[PDB]
Amino acid sequence: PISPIETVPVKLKPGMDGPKVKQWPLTEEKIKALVEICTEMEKEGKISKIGPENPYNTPVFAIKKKDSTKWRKLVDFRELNKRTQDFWEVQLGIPHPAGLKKKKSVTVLDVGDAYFSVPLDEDFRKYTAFTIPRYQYNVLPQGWKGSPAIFQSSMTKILEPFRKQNPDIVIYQYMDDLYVGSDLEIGQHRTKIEELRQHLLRWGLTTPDKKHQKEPPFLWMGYELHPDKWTVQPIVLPEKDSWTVNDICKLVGKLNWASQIYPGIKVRQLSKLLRGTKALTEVIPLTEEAELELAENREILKEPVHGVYYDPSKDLIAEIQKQGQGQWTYQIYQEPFKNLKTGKYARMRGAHTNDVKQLTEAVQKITTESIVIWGKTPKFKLPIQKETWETWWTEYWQATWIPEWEFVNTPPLVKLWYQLEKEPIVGAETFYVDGAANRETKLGKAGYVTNRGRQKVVTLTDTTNQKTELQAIYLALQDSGLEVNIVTDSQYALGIIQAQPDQSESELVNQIIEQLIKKEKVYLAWVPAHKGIGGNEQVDKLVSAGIRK
Amino acid sequence: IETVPVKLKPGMDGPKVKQWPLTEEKIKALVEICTEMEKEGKISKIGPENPYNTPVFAIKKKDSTKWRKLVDFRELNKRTHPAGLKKKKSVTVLDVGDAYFSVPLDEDFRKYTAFTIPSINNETPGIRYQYNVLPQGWKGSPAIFQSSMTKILEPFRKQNPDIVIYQYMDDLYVGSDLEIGQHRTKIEELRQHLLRWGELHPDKWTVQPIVLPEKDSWTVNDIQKLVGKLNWASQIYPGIKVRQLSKLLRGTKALTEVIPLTEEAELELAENREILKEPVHGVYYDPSKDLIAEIQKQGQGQWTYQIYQEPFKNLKTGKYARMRGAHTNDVKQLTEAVQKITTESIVIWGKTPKFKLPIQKETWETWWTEYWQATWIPEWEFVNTPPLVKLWYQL
DNA sequence: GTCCCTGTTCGGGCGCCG
DNA sequence: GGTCGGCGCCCGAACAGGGACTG
Ligand SMILES: C#C[C@]1(COP(=O)(O)OP(=O)(O)OP(=O)(O)O)O[C@@H](n2ccc3c(N)nc(Cl)nc32)C[C@@H]1O
Ligand SMILES: [Mg+2]
Ligand SMILES: [Mg+2]
Repeated sequence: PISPIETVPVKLKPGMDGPKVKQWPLTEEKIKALVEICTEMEKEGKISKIGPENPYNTPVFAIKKKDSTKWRKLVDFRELNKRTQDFWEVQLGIPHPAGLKKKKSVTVLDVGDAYFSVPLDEDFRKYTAFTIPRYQYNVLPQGWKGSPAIFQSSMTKILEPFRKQNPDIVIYQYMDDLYVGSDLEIGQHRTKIEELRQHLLRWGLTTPDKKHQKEPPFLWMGYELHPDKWTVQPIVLPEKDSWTVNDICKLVGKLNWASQIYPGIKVRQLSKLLRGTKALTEVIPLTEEAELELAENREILKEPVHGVYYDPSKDLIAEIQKQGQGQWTYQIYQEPFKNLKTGKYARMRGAHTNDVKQLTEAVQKITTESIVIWGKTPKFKLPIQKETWETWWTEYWQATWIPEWEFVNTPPLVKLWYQLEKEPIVGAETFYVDGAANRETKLGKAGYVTNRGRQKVVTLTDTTNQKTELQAIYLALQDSGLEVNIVTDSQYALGIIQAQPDQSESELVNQIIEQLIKKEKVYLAWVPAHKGIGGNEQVDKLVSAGIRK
Repeated sequence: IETVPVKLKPGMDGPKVKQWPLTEEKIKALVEICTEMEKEGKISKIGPENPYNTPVFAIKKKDSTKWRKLVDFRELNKRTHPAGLKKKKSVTVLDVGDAYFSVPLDEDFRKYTAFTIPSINNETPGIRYQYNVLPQGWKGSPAIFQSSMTKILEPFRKQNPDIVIYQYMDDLYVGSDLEIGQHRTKIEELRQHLLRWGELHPDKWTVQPIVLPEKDSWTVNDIQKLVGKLNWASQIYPGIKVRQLSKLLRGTKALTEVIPLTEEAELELAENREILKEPVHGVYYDPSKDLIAEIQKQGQGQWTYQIYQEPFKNLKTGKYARMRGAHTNDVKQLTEAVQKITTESIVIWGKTPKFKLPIQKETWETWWTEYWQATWIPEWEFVNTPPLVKLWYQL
């Protein structure tokens, strides 16, 4: 049938006109199925034959389906899409099985040739012209930008009466895929299911029994849903022996997708292998740490794993745990050792950072993702000492926060690796540091003077004012003892080092962190530059020599 | 009722802002409110052929099972004063958004008010609506409801000429020098007035000056911190001088060594203590420029602010002190802060300020709606500050 | 202003669903 | 092979913002 639902009005962009692309070289088997489709659709009113009053054309093709027996008739509207009006996408994200409540009776089903059951707008149907080796669409074509959004809007309009009159049957609606849950006995359930198939039919929408799943395990959205557990459909990893950029991409994609129920997956090293490339085809050597990361991920994926479903009665819990190099894995459950789902956070936000900032970022990620899936926020189990957190959000100048949580002794634990004094150290040598660098030559100097007579000035090449300032701080850390007071006039460096980082994209700052961890009391103070305040003044005359004025 | 044609500014298309994840209770309240607003013809479902979108959520007010829907209309508001009010003893803020719902909206413009309700775990594509009346939260809503509201409030004003009734967005500020009680009773008279057609204290708002430490001993370090703070403040107060204090440091002293304050130093410091008392000179409010607000976290539930427009030309500098408990929610404190500050900036100038928040943007957006309580939403942007300014406004 | 460094967004490739 | 939309991740390119600098 063709839905008697009103067609969504669709125009083109101002001053644009339809496609005039001509067919490409086409294998026959594809053309045989093309015509066998095209002619049955023409029978059904889904495509109408056009003549030469229509100057438009666009390439078509086909592909196998999940069945693999039937054929998907795709059109290649790159040009038409470029010229069609803009829409507001209504698919706002993907449903996740871990946000399914336990239902007494369930069905999954799929709609018969769905796009081709929903009427295109007449005034638009002309730009949908194609020639099979001449028709036009009176329904929704596959490959057109507006067909997703339009289908989904429409399907919602259709289902709206049913949901209104059946508010206690839950209908998860992705594209035409419908999962239907109820708390009824199986009998009355199938009654309500036939009632919904009747409704969909009334709007011209067939639910082929071929795709009408009645018994568990319901195959849905890439998972298998059993009545009290769910699991992801099996994952197979690429097992090459020479990997390329695209072999790598697909590997990381399979991994990320796995990470949602396989706890512990790690992709940072592999991902880092992707830095700097150009084309999909560049074969690249696995580094030993990427190699080993792959090894341990593979080891993970051999084991069995399943989520459960969401009980709103119980609390939501997220527990987080640390791997190296700013990698983090979390598990969200409601009842110990019964994962609702797992995950991983690795994003590196910042030139400089520390484990505490990363943990908070992880918490935010999980909070937003929990809101999406269950509409509420989890309670946390975090490997950070209530003290480490009190100290941190005490001293740190940015607003920062973590919802209800509790500690869990699960090494590695999170700690700040050092601390800056609040007041200057009695008996600690005082270093006035400074650097300066020339903008034309890229020559600079960095050094210090000390209240105890010492003074050092190091020359640098291909450097930057900020770099010199950090170089002088590093120098002073290198040559001082276990307690030192430092005075710099570079709020950039002060701003980095107060933040208490423990990893940096910069090597200079990593060496600096190593020094700061080694000491026992550091005090870092600021003074405005070029204002004659000793001994900022003396060191500034020292490094400004030969590279300034 | 006849409809006022409204258009966008030239060379601007409407808003295209994605809807951000709501919580189950926020969604359910939004859907309740929205089905009744459809039953009353204020909103109409729309499709994906309308490419405009503005976010929507909802707030819970204190101790009342009533929810309020908030549309985040600032992107659209972009695309479209009683100076004695700061001087009243008591000032009550009334919500009067419902009134806008009684006037139709220009049809040509309804497609720009478009919004999408989300659904939990994406059970369902976004459910889209557009506005048929005047929307709560839009710049043009009070613009159009102008004459209607001057009519409505004619008799109440003529009756109580010592009262001030300001309107901004969906809010009505009523200020009077009445006693608490007589004030509240007059407010109830005004509510009964409004229902025929169908608590702030500006006196107690204080500026927080920059202040210098008073000590008996002074160390090399304390003096460098003083000279740094004065050097900065001189950019606001040109009368600040730092000659003498500076010269005391001259040479490569250990931070902990104590220096004694020479007579000129002690006088320069006392004169600089004065100069920081005089108010700022040459700072006049420009209505054609945005107000900017910077907020610094000083710790201990202490939050300092400055409202300005040209750098160093602070229109006002304030502070906001909350519970210093061990259960302090920094985000909660910050939003409560920015709401108070927006109220001050509205009462003083009738404009909202753009904020420079000290917070990771994600951290902000995750929670900040959990604690909102006002019918408007001011612009904001996120900063990565050095604790230099932080150290300067300290106490 | 220019240069330097930090941050954000936006679009590219893969993955996953229909 | 070759189309579309959504979401995720990750990277790089192109921005905006602010501090230090030259004569
Ligand atoms: C609604 C819907 C459907 C459902 O899929 P299906 O795989 O069930 O196909 P169908 O049309 O329902 O036919 P049937 O189920 O009888 O085999 O998703 C859409 N779809 C799918 C793959 C695909 C692509 N590769 N490019 C484009 Cl642009 N659209 C695509 C259109 C189809 O209508
Ligand atoms: Mg189908
Ligand atoms: Mg310098």
